[PDB]
Amino acid sequence: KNLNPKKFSIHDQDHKVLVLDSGNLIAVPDKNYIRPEIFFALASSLSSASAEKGSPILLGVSKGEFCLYCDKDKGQSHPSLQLKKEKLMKLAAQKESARRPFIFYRAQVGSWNMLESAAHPGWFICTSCEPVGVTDKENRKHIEFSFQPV
Amino acid sequence: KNLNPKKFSIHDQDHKVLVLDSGNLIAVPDKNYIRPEIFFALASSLSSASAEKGSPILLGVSKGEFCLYCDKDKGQSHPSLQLKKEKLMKLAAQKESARRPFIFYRAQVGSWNMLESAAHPGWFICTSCNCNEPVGVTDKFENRKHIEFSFQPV
Repeated sequence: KNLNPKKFSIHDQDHKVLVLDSGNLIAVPDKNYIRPEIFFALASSLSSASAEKGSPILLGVSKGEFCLYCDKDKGQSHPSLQLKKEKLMKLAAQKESARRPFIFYRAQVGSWNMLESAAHPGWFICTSCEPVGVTDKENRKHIEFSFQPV
Repeated sequence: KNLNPKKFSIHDQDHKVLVLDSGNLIAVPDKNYIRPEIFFALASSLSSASAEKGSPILLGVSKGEFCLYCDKDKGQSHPSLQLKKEKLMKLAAQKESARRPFIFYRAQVGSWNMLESAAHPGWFICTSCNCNEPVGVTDKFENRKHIEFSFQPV
């Protein structure tokens, strides 16, 4: 659980870039005139954790004024992906119940990365062909992300 | 042409910004993550200049190399502006006949700026109405905010 965030930008393997567009996280092509959204990742272990998957981290956009979670409301049959007006430096200091929907699992592979949820396992982060959502598989490059540093 | 050029971004008065996409200059909505293409203005001169037409200026895109200019290539319908792989410091000295297509007439209007070509005066540089088009040149318009441009320096 690092006190210092590891800032970076997120790309995918269909040549796109993740930016925050009016409070909504979408993926657009990787043109030069795009200022990628800089995310603030940082480790955060889970007590009753799980194997087979990678390292648990938190996620936050725009320095840290908004964070990622995945809860499944009433609702939309599947889980979803929304933002939260909650500072990131306040998150890792909470317990285990409030940290769970915001915890993701970065499974390292090659130059690629992929974020599996924690509250709803088997549900990853994906792009489409247009906002960013979650998936329970059905493609490949829409899950393998390349993290280029700031 | 004073010492050193001027740097700014071409925001048209329809809330779109000027950026360079795949070697072509387009106009996208000025969004909170769009990196506006920084232009380089060196005020040029034309001994056979036209009255009322503003100060002659040649323009460069993305760190000097690549200047814009109006011409009439093979046998098309109308003139059009393009981009030539040439350094801005190098172009400003070549012959008046060589600089002529690259010179543009900048006539300020308050916080705004007109931009008429020197190779083909009467044709003003312009943007489109739908917000995701390449910036071109026109001689008859249908809105003011597409030739009237803001030059916000950063």
